[PDB]
Amino acid sequence: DLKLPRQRVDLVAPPFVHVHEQATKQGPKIMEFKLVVQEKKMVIDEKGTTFQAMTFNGSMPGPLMVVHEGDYVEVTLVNPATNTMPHNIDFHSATGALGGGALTLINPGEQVVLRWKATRTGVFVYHCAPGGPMIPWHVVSGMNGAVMVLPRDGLNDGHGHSLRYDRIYYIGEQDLYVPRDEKGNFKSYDSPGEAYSDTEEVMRKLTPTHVVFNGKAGALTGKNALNANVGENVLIVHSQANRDSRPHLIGGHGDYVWETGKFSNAPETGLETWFIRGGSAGAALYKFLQPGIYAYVTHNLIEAANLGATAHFKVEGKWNDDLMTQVKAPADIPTGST
Amino acid sequence: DLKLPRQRVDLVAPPFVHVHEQATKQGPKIMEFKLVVQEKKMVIDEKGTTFQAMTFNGSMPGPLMVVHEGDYVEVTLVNPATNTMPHNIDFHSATGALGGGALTLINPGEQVVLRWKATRTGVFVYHCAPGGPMIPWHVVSGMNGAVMVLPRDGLNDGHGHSLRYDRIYYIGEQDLYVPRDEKGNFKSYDSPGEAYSDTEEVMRKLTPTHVVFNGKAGALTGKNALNANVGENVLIVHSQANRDSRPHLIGGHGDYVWETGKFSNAPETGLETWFIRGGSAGAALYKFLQPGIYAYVTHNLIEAANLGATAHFKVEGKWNDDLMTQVKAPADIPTGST
Amino acid sequence: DLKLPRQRVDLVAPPFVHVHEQATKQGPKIMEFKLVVQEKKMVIDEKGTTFQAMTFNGSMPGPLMVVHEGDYVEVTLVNPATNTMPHNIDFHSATGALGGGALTLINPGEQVVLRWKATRTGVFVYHCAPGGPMIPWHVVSGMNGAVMVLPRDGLNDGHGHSLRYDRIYYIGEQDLYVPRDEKGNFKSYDSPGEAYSDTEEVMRKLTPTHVVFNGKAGALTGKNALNANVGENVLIVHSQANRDSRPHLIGGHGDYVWETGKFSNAPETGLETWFIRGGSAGAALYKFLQPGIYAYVTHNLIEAANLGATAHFKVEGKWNDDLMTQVKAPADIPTGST
Ligand SMILES: OC[C@H]1O[C@@](CO)(O[C@H]2O[C@H](CO)[C@@H](O)[C@H](O)[C@H]2O)[C@@H](O)[C@@H]1O
Ligand SMILES: OC[C@H]1O[C@@](CO)(O[C@H]2O[C@H](CO)[C@@H](O)[C@H](O)[C@H]2O)[C@@H](O)[C@@H]1O
Ligand SMILES: OC[C@H]1O[C@@](CO)(O[C@H]2O[C@H](CO)[C@@H](O)[C@H](O)[C@H]2O)[C@@H](O)[C@@H]1O
Ligand SMILES: OC[C@H]1O[C@@](CO)(O[C@H]2O[C@H](CO)[C@@H](O)[C@H](O)[C@H]2O)[C@@H](O)[C@@H]1O
Ligand SMILES: OC[C@H]1O[C@@](CO)(O[C@H]2O[C@H](CO)[C@@H](O)[C@H](O)[C@H]2O)[C@@H](O)[C@@H]1O
Ligand SMILES: OC[C@H]1O[C@@](CO)(O[C@H]2O[C@H](CO)[C@@H](O)[C@H](O)[C@H]2O)[C@@H](O)[C@@H]1O
Ligand SMILES: OC[C@H]1O[C@@](CO)(O[C@H]2O[C@H](CO)[C@@H](O)[C@H](O)[C@H]2O)[C@@H](O)[C@@H]1O
Ligand SMILES: OC[C@H]1O[C@@](CO)(O[C@H]2O[C@H](CO)[C@@H](O)[C@H](O)[C@H]2O)[C@@H](O)[C@@H]1O
Ligand SMILES: OC[C@H]1O[C@@](CO)(O[C@H]2O[C@H](CO)[C@@H](O)[C@H](O)[C@H]2O)[C@@H](O)[C@@H]1O
Ligand SMILES: OC[C@H]1O[C@@](CO)(O[C@H]2O[C@H](CO)[C@@H](O)[C@H](O)[C@H]2O)[C@@H](O)[C@@H]1O
Ligand SMILES: OC[C@H]1O[C@@](CO)(O[C@H]2O[C@H](CO)[C@@H](O)[C@H](O)[C@H]2O)[C@@H](O)[C@@H]1O
Ligand SMILES: OC[C@H]1O[C@@](CO)(O[C@H]2O[C@H](CO)[C@@H](O)[C@H](O)[C@H]2O)[C@@H](O)[C@@H]1O
Ligand SMILES: O=N[O-]
Ligand SMILES: O=N[O-]
Ligand SMILES: O=N[O-]
Ligand SMILES: O=N[O-]
Ligand SMILES: O=N[O-]
Ligand SMILES: O=N[O-]
Ligand SMILES: [Cu+2]
Ligand SMILES: [Cu+2]
Ligand SMILES: [Cu+2]
Ligand SMILES: [Cu+2]
Ligand SMILES: [Cu+2]
Ligand SMILES: [Cu+2]
Repeated sequence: DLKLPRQRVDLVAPPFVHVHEQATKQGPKIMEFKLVVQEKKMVIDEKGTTFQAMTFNGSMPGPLMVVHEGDYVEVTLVNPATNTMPHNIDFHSATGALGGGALTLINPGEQVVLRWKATRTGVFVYHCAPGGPMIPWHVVSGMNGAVMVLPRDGLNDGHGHSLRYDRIYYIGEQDLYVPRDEKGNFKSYDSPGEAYSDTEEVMRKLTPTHVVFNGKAGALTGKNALNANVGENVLIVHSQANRDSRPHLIGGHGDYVWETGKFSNAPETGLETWFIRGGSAGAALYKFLQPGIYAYVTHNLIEAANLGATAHFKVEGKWNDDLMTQVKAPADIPTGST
Repeated sequence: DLKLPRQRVDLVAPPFVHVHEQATKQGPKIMEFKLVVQEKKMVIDEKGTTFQAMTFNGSMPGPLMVVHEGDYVEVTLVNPATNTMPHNIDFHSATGALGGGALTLINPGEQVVLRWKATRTGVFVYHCAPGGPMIPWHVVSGMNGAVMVLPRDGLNDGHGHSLRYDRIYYIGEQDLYVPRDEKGNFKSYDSPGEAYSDTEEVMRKLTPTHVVFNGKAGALTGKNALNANVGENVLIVHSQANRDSRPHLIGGHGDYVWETGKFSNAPETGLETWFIRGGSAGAALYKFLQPGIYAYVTHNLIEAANLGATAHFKVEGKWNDDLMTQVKAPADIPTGST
Repeated sequence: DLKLPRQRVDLVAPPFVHVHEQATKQGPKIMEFKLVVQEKKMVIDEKGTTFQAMTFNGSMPGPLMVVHEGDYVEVTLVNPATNTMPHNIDFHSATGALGGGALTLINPGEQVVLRWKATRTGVFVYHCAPGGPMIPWHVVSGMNGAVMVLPRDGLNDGHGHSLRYDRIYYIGEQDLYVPRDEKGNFKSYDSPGEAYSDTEEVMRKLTPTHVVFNGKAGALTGKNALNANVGENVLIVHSQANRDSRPHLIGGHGDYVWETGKFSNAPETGLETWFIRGGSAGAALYKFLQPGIYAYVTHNLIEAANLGATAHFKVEGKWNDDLMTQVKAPADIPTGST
């Protein structure tokens, strides 16, 4: 019945994004994606703490899917027989059937195929939602990602000017609720099911033990810092499926920010810190003006520095002393100071 | 002195709203409302937990009052002699005297009459505020509601087009702080006064034990699901007098959202999740496009599924397979899969 | 090299602000400021609780710095030898080198001079950020303030009309994490270093023990209430370097609010409650219409009334009975009531 060209997309692991066009003159297509659920123990912090994760495609977050307004998105969701739990998928981008969750519940050993029309532009969360208390548990166990639905003319500033990014990164932020023993040490389990009761008790007190980008403390620091160059316009897509976040690029700004994440609304300009509502994605464009290290954080600095929520950008280029300069290096306070 | 026609309004219990006009050619009126304080033990969760509530008109939230810009609102607040505490009322819609709280403190056995001019359009919180620590306690005990002040021309999209709703619902969200004994069981008390000291200790740690719509977990699910039909534009007014919330309609969107709740500002379009600041009301319009069950949640999914904060809509109509379809029902994974 | 006139500014303690022009016909200048770090024990609540604070210029918050777009800001940061820790400064208004933190780390007995160009309009946080876990600790110990970068034409309403304030106040909100002993009493220490380990444990649970304006519970109440007059337009700058806040003027509104704090964006109009993202500053203009006491709060009322986060305005003038009136004072409920 639906007689449109089909295009298969190969997803890539965050924080990278699969190849796509911004502006397009192609007409609507059926864009075909595959997501495979993987339950596995994962390391989440720099001390080696593990937890029983549940993921789309083996990553936290799940991969970013990119389509254009008016495309149809045909998703095959696979739940391999090595998994222990039923899973499904809910797209905040989609209309009807609890975002697709009501049509995608699959037991281990099954797959399902859902199609949804991309009628709404923006970045949106997708997440597992099997029913009842399983909804938060699967989400906070890692089963969430995002999809971006671009206008066919690409982004704009809300005032009739096109905006084009040179690079895009997807930062998925995850709140984790890891059980502790009586002495405060994190507990380990042999399966997600075995971890559930203790995990739910932590969840109920609404205070995460970890808040991480790309699935673990330090994931996007060191050798996995995000690269850019002076003069490049970088789009940073940020999602949080369960809990608020307040992104901030230390030493930079958000030149154009869609904090609610929807491109039918004009972006705000020149922000210091923006706000991602739990259960949403947002996006910020920034043109780098200075080289060096930048930290990208949630600006609850306790979370950023002590719970895991810091990424780095490493930016190549020449320093601009007009924008900022050290006039006088650290020196002893003059004795003739009052 | 104030020589305007008077109109008595009969309030109704949430989530319904008293009859009113959207656009009106009537001139300003004195709109007369009565609120009666009721202290009573109420069931707040599906396991039968009770707590010592304090309410306007016997409901959590208090009823939605609806007037138009330039009306005067004359409120009789009654504190029956069966109550134990003084009470008052503060309208975030009103100008002066702490929103009216400074002019409305009444002991049991007393009533008071306040008039305020509706100079500011939007949805606004009202709440009790007797003074000092009694302010949070009365609010988190249930003494809060909302008022909507419509433009006389009804709603608009901020771009010169009228917006009209077919149905309106008022969802009041309440954070509750129920004491526990040493084993974790909820405690019961014979009066609000007896509950206070233990309740304040819970309040101080800023983590609710329950987060509910319309006064209890499950209030707006099952047989009390909210009704709508495909094609209807539904206005959902959401308030939270004390704590942030992040509303989301699962399987839908916010077509037009005033998250800060004030109709002098253009709405945002096509949101997935919006944000109600503690101490405010907001509103979202959505035109249903698909039949079925929708869950309306705060998108902290722990709160939604585990603390009580889920409502349902039941939407009648015909399914649109263009917007979404199950291409292939759950099936075994092909053996020839890699 | 940089051949512009230099102007020395003398800062004043919050909530007041140093003298400045709104609109200016002056060209760009090098605006010279000095900040001196002071570590000291400070009283933070009405029961006399102390804590080991770290401050810019002896105050929490640090002073508000005011410049215009295109000015250069040359800041001398001094760390006296009586201090125990290294300190630095990061300006969210500045571009590069982690906002200046990477160029300003000074040991006790040293000073440093940083210059940054004010290319972005708005109110912005500045804070200490020495590295790693020291970042949140220094911030939540008091080392944060704000800077305002005005357009050279002053404020506007986003619709081509100038806005001018008669008075400005800077409200810095601080979340504090004071250790308790086994019985719940707050602990005291002889130095910041000695307090660190216990303080970090509190910080990790993300629940403050105190939330205060201008450095202590009750700071801006009583004889230190903020003054205004009916008819005056008052700008209230609000910052929070670490944690969200939801400001509300009880009995008033935000006539024009920049909740994200950046003057390149049009303000929202007629708000009840607004939202300051942790790691940002915002600003609200209000024209007082009624005399009397107003409370300015974060509208988590537990925080406001029980954790310290209430300020007062005392407004002189004549009451307007058109806006609000007590029609009938408290009286016994008529016996002939049903
Ligand atoms: O012996 C505990 C010690 O070993 C580490 C190794 O990096 O991790 C082990 O214990 C953790 C806490 O139970 C587990 O999460 C992990 O699975 C296990 O290898 C340290 O983290 C831990 O302190
Ligand atoms: O708005 C994007 C997209 O949403 C649809 C529904 O699929 O329209 C919705 O939003 C419109 C514009 O705000 C409303 O007028 C409409 O009533 C509502 O369903 C699409 O038609 C539109 O392209
Ligand atoms: O956090 C409480 C308490 O637990 C201990 C071990 O007894 O440390 C645990 O908690 C730390 C904070 O989350 C982690 O850094 C560490 O991995 C974990 O074992 C104590 O060191 C701490 O006081
Ligand atoms: O890119 C940052 C990196 O560049 C160096 C020189 O290679 O210094 C530049 O950046 C500094 C600010 O971070 C400037 O103060 C300096 O003048 C400029 O040359 C490195 O020192 C720095 O890490
Ligand atoms: O015996 C405790 C058991 O009875 C229930 C009945 O539904 O409720 C009682 O105890 C609760 C906890 O103290 C009270 O809140 C309630 O008022 C009382 O009827 C169960 O909830 C409870 O577990
Ligand atoms: O704005 C709605 C309503 O507020 C009033 C005061 O009651 O005006 C306020 O807002 C105006 C427009 O933003 C400001 O110009 C004014 O100074 C401020 O008092 C009413 O006059 C107006 O209808
Ligand atoms: O929550 C702690 C602990 O308390 C128990 C009873 O000892 O359950 C209580 O708490 C549950 C979570 O809020 C409620 O579902 C129940 O109504 C309440 O009695 C334990 O079951 C739980 O481990
Ligand atoms: O309204 C939802 C309700 O309708 C039924 C048929 O009565 O199925 C419709 O809705 C489904 C999605 O929820 C579609 O997949 C189906 O094709 C459509 O007919 C019920 O199965 C469903 O609960
Ligand atoms: O004896 C404790 C008692 O004295 C007070 C005096 O106002 O403060 C003392 O103890 C506090 C808690 O340790 C300290 O923070 C403070 O430095 C010290 O003077 C009371 O607050 C306290 O309850
Ligand atoms: O926007 C204020 C200020 O920022 C600068 C950079 O210092 O420009 C940024 O914002 C512009 C307008 O949004 C973008 O076009 C530009 O690419 C970005 O660097 C200044 O040029 C401008 O005055
Ligand atoms: O808060 C727990 C518990 O501690 C006590 C003293 O044992 O009070 C402390 O905590 C109160 C709340 O923060 C403070 O008002 C007071 O300054 C502090 O000593 C108990 O009174 C309270 O139950
Ligand atoms: O400014 C508030 C202050 O003024 C007084 C009279 O001096 O009363 C005025 O304000 C009241 C509302 O707060 C009005 O009801 C009254 O009519 C008006 O004269 C004081 O009573 C009040 O504290
Ligand atoms: O599908 N839930 O475990
Ligand atoms: O300025 N960053 O924390
Ligand atoms: O009026 N307060 O309990
Ligand atoms: O998509 N709702 O959780
Ligand atoms: O400089 N840090 O303690
Ligand atoms: O209306 N103020 O809490
Ligand atoms: Cu799942
Ligand atoms: Cu969702
Ligand atoms: Cu009350
Ligand atoms: Cu209020
Ligand atoms: Cu410092
Ligand atoms: Cu910062």
